[PDB]
Parts: sequence; C-alpha cells; structure tokens
Amino acid sequence: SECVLGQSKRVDFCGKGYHLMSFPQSAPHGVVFLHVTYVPAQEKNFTTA
Amino acid sequence: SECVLGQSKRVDFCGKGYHLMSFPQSAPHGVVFLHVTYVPAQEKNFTTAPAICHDGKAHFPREGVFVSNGTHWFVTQRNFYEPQIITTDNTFVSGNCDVVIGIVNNTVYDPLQPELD
Amino acid sequence: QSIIAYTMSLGAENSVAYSNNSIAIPTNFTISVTTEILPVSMTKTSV
Amino acid sequence: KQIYKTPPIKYFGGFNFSQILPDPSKPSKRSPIEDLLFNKVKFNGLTVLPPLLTDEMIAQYTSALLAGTITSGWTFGAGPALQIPFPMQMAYRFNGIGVTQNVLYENQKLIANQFNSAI
Ligand SMILES: *[C@@H]1O[C@H](CO)[C@@H](O[C@@H]2O[C@H](CO)[C@@H](O)[C@H](O)[C@H]2NC(C)=O)[C@H](O)[C@H]1NC(C)=O
Ligand SMILES: *[C@@H]1O[C@H](CO)[C@@H](O[C@@H]2O[C@H](CO)[C@@H](O)[C@H](O)[C@H]2NC(C)=O)[C@H](O)[C@H]1NC(C)=O
Ligand SMILES: *[C@@H]1O[C@H](CO)[C@@H](O[C@@H]2O[C@H](CO)[C@@H](O)[C@H](O)[C@H]2NC(C)=O)[C@H](O)[C@H]1NC(C)=O
Ligand SMILES: *[C@@H]1O[C@H](CO)[C@@H](O[C@@H]2O[C@H](CO)[C@@H](O)[C@H](O)[C@H]2NC(C)=O)[C@H](O)[C@H]1NC(C)=O
Ligand SMILES: *[C@@H]1O[C@H](CO)[C@@H](O)[C@H](O)[C@H]1NC(C)=O
Ligand SMILES: *[C@@H]1O[C@H](CO)[C@@H](O)[C@H](O)[C@H]1NC(C)=O
Ligand SMILES: *[C@@H]1O[C@H](CO)[C@@H](O)[C@H](O)[C@H]1NC(C)=O
Repeated sequence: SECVLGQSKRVDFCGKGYHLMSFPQSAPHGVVFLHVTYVPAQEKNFTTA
Repeated sequence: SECVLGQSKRVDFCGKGYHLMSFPQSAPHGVVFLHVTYVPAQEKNFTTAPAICHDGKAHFPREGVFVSNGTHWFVTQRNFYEPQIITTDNTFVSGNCDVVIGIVNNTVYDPLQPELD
Repeated sequence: QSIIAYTMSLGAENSVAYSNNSIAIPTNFTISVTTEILPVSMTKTSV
Repeated sequence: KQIYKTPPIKYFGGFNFSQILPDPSKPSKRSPIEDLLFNKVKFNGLTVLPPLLTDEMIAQYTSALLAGTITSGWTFGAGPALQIPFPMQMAYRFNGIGVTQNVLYENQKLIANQFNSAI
C-alpha cells in the first residue's frame, strides 16, 4: 500500500535513499520489491548565513 | 494515535481514499474506527505540457499542471479542476526552452504593464 | 439450480487511456465513510 | 479492483520497463525477472493441499499494479485512475522529496538512461 500505491516519507521503509517509486514482482511464496530511490552526489562546501 | 489524534499520509492505514478524519466507537472486546476519506469523482481528460515558453524562457508551475481545453491553456491545481490564467505570479522561471521535451508556446501575462497602461 | 464450478475471475478489466500528452483531472468529489474493526482483549481465565 | 493493461506501444518517454512487464512470448506470461525468481527456490497419512490462487492469477495481480502505476501513478488507489504522462509523474515525485521540478524536465534523457542501466 505505502510503497507501491503511493509515495512514503518513512525513513528506510521503502529502500535506501529518498523514495521515488517501487515496482512489485512475484516470487514463489513471497514478494519482491524493486525500490527506486534518489541519492545525492558530488557535494561542494560553501559558507552560509 | 495516528488516525484519530492526527492526520495520516500512510496509504490505506486509515481507510480507503485520502484520509480526512476518524471517529472511534467502543465495541465489546474491541474498537471500531469510522474512517472519513476524500474520494475524487467525475474526471475529464485534457492535453498538458510540462512548461510554457515566453520571451524565449521556460516557465514552470509553482504548484499545479498546465491543461488545455482545446483552444486555450490554463493552470490548475492537481486535485480539483479550477483553472486560472497563467501569469508571472503563478509560475517561476528556470532555464531556456531548449532542454525541456514537450514544451509549448503560449502567453504568460504580466500584471504590471496593463496597470501602467 | 445446480452446484456449478468455474475458474474465478480476478476482476473487471479496464484499460487506462494513456497517451503522451493527455491528463485526467477530477471536477467533483464525494466523502466516504468506511469501518475497520479490531479486537483488543480476551476473557481472563484461571484454573 | 480492475485488471489494468498497458498500451501496445509500450514507450513511456524513454524509460524502458521491459524487464518488469510480462513477456507476451511465453505460456506463463511472467516477466524476465520473475522467471529468475522462480528458478532459485505423500506419506503415512500426510498430505499437502494446493493453494487457492494459482501463480498465474498472482501474476495477473502484479501486472495490474504495474500497469496502473506506470500510467496513472497513485491516483487509482484512491478512486478512478487518472492518466498523466509518465515524465510528469516522475517530476511530481521529485517535488515530493523537496527537489524543484525543473531538474527532471531539463534532464529527462539523463535520468531515463541512468535508470535503465540501474534496473
Ligand atoms: C476554452 O475556454 C475559453 C474560455 O472560457 C473559451 O473561449 C472563449 O473565450 C472568450 C474570452 O477570450 C470568452 O468571452 C468566451 O465566452 C469563451 N467561449 C466559451 C464557449 O467559453 C473556449 O471556447 C474554450 N474552448 C473550447 C474548445 O471549449
Ligand atoms: C514557439 O515560438 C518560438 C518563438 O517564436 C519559435 O521559435 C522559432 O522557430 C522557427 C522555426 O519553427 C524559427 O524559424 C525562428 O527563428 C524561431 N524564433 C526564435 C525567436 O528563435 C518556435 O518554433 C515555436 N514552437 C512551435 C512548436 O511552433
Ligand atoms: C458535484 O456533485 C453533486 C452531487 O453529488 C452535485 O450536486 C447536485 O446537483 C444537482 C444539480 O446538478 C442537484 O439537483 C442536487 O440536489 C445536488 N446534490 C446535492 C447533494 O446538493 C454538484 O452540483 C456537483 N458539481 C458539479 C460542478 O457538477
Ligand atoms: C529495453 O531493453 C531491452 C534490453 O533489456 C532491449 O532489448 C534488447 O535490445 C538490444 C539492442 O539494443 C538487443 O540486442 C537485444 O537482443 C534486445 N533484447 C531482447 C530480449 O529483445 C529493448 O530494445 C529496450 N526497449 C527500448 C524501447 O529501447
Ligand atoms: C569541505 O571542506 C572540508 C574541510 O573544511 C573538507 O574536509 C571536505 O573534504 C570538503 N568537501 C569537499 C567536497 O571538498
Ligand atoms: C478520455 O479519453 C480516453 C480516450 O483517449 C477515453 O478512453 C476516456 O474514457 C476519456 N475520459 C473521459 C472522462 O471521458
Ligand atoms: C506522442 O506520440 C505520437 C505518436 O504516437 C507523436 O506523433 C507525438 O509527437 C508524441 N508527442 C510527444 C510530445 O513526443
């Protein structure tokens, strides 16, 4: 319900990173979730106020 | 805690639809939840575009989607059909019209000039 | 009128009218109410 | 509620989902990844009963969830399915995490190509 039929803000509930979307797959006696996440990269430092 | 003492964004945790509110009732050895939800109805289809070009610049909505009724384009909010004219106070500018795929030409109206005649 | 047997159906079939420049937006809404029931306790027994 | 189907063209602004959608050239109609997933896993009064739902029927629930999401996002879980172009669906999803929506629209090809390799 919360990872496939919507977008969750729950941390680590729908994969590692910032949740974008998920796709289900069927497995024998189980379910597999393909978690699509947003991960930032290549930071620079700045002065702030 | 999460359905009665607040508003939840968890899907299907507080009923079917968009959670508005819930009321508890007592049952013998149990609890009954009356879930109040928001359900949209009666959709219409429209043509859309991600951005609008004006003066060679790309305009993106602050909130909402661009729709076309067949002859004119409007900005609407995403959850209820309520069109308004596309202005410089409704949108923001970012980038040029060379990177957005599917951008369309339209007029974005500036309120300043017709006040200054 | 006869115990018939069949292969259950999973539900009404429906195609979404997808295109690359079409959107569907609601113009009205309803307020729905639904129930959910949860047990909280049993009888306390002692032998 | 309903069993959704994708349109014949199967081209969603680039994003390529062929590894998770069913393969029409198979008796089972599983996806390429589902075929891998099922390839890894009577006595003295004892018996094993069959499940009520066959695995074909489960595959039909999964393809309906996939077809609903790729074409209407999350709207079909709260009411009627409302179509919106997929590229615009992705842009709303970046907005939900606090990223401004032009990041997708100006970089649509990059995100779609990087996704396709990552999957
Ligand atoms: C789309 O909506 C517009 C606005 O309602 C319609 O255009 C006309 O716009 C002028 C102002 O520029 C109004 O005075 C007219 O009353 C509008 N006509 C109508 C019928 O509303 C336009 O007709 C609509 N397009 C379609 C295809 O329905
Ligand atoms: C949207 O409007 C712009 C600006 O008028 C159009 O850009 C022109 O495109 C034509 C070719 O179609 C060129 O000959 C002109 O030099 C362009 N003008 C400028 C100022 O660069 C653009 O083509 C329009 N888009 C559509 C789909 O009609
Ligand atoms: C939205 O839906 C409601 C019905 O659920 C509409 O309200 C009804 O409108 C008709 C006339 O069209 C009246 O005869 C009914 O008495 C109304 N019902 C109620 C409960 O008031 C409403 O008009 C719809 N809105 C639009 C824009 O179509
Ligand atoms: C989606 O990705 C698949 C691969 O996962 C593409 O199918 C392969 O395409 C290459 C050429 O690019 C062929 O050499 C392979 O034989 C293809 N594999 C199969 C199983 O046919 C597919 O073309 C991609 N779809 C789109 C629209 O780009
Ligand atoms: C930012 O500066 C700190 C030292 O103040 C340094 O350790 C860090 O690596 C720098 N970050 C980047 C991306 O250069
Ligand atoms: C929108 O158009 C599609 C065909 O492109 C059609 O199947 C669908 O029923 C239409 N929606 C409405 C509310 O008319
Ligand atoms: C949508 O696809 C049609 C072909 O089915 C094509 O003619 C049209 O240009 C496409 N629209 C966009 C915005 O790419």
